[PDB]
Amino acid sequence: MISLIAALAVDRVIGMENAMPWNLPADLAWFKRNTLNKPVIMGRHTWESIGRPLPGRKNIILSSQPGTDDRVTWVKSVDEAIAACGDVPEIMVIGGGRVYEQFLPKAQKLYLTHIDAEVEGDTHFPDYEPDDWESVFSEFHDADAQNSHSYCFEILERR
Ligand SMILES: NC(=O)c1ccc[n+]([C@@H]2O[C@H](COP(=O)([O-])OP(=O)(O)OC[C@H]3O[C@@H](n4cnc5c(N)ncnc54)[C@H](OP(=O)(O)O)[C@@H]3O)[C@@H](O)[C@H]2O)c1
Ligand SMILES: Nc1nc(=O)c2nc(CNc3ccc(C(=O)N[C@@H](CCC(=O)O)C(=O)O)cc3)cnc2[nH]1
Ligand SMILES: [Mn+2]
Ligand SMILES: [Mn+2]
Repeated sequence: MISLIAALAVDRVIGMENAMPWNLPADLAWFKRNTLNKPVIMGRHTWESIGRPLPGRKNIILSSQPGTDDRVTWVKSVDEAIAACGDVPEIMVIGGGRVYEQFLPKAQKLYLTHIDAEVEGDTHFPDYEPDDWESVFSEFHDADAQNSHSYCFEILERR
């Protein structure tokens, strides 16, 4: 089973200049909660952005080129990335925009944070079809001294 996890600002912006232009500790904690002890698939730019392995997860990087760090696994296709996960209950696809586009059609589940922030972007989450997803969990948080925006954690299942 393949899931996508992402945080989306207004207009589905997910990134700018190979970074995420917000700072929400509670959302990173949610990300860690939902990915720990699961393989995480990411594109090379997202690998470069994160800048180091995500511990406690098998990190699988997509690139057409040979790999450049044996602390993670490198693969050259969607099919190869899936296979490299092995027999696991749930594969987490952790972006970025290009990778989300390719895994969206296979995904059974989306873990989306909706962040109340307007930000310029150069990368978006896919413009997916709302009707085809059932919201099964939704949890809103107001901003606080640690988190400058309000945000909502949503889980969607493919209908
Ligand atoms: N807000 C969020 O939840 C979130 C999550 C993740 C990332 N981001 C942000 O998104 C941005 C990065 O996204 P992006 O769309 O620019 O890049 P990306 O999807 O992370 O990486 C794209 C790259 O992955 C490789 N790739 C992808 N599909 C492949 C395939 N089928 N076969 C082989 N290689 C493949 C290619 O590497 P090669 O060029 O080496 O072939 C490609 O150029 C950053 O701003 C980042 O901070 C945000
Ligand atoms: N909901 C969500 N939020 C994100 O920030 C997010 N980020 C990515 C990709 N980028 C990143 C960037 C940093 C870390 C990170 O440093 N996480 C650590 C620390 C977690 C924490 O501080 O609580 C981790 O161990 O997961 C993870 C993913 C993909 N999906 C997401 N999904
Ligand atoms: Mn805001
Ligand atoms: Mn919804």
